[PDB]
Amino acid sequence: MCDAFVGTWKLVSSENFDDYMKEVGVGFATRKVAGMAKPNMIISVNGDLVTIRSESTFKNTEISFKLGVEFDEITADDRKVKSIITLDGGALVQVQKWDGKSTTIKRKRDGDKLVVECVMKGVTSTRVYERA
Repeated sequence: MCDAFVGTWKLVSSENFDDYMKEVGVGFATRKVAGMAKPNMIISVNGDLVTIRSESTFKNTEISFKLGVEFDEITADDRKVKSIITLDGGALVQVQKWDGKSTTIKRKRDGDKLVVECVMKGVTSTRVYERA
């Protein structure tokens, strides 16, 4: 399950992430620190349970979830959201909802890369990772 995604992934490019975080409502100071962080993303699977960690000097976070089962999450920027993650077309698609708002984070394998596209109200950021 989700075999392709398993690994340790290091950030290699980031496009439009500051504007994405502005749209989400992340504060100035936090955007500054989060933008200069170069997180590793560590994805593992155990039976039907998927775990994603994001590790950086900014913060360490971890979510554990089942596909297609809504779960509560505190994000790196301290939002309390309801999240649902699904496998569609080989991409892992995460929707976060809070306070009448919504954002989508898509993680797709493209060659030897993991491409992460984050969208909120038509503002899109793209972050590309490769295996560490």
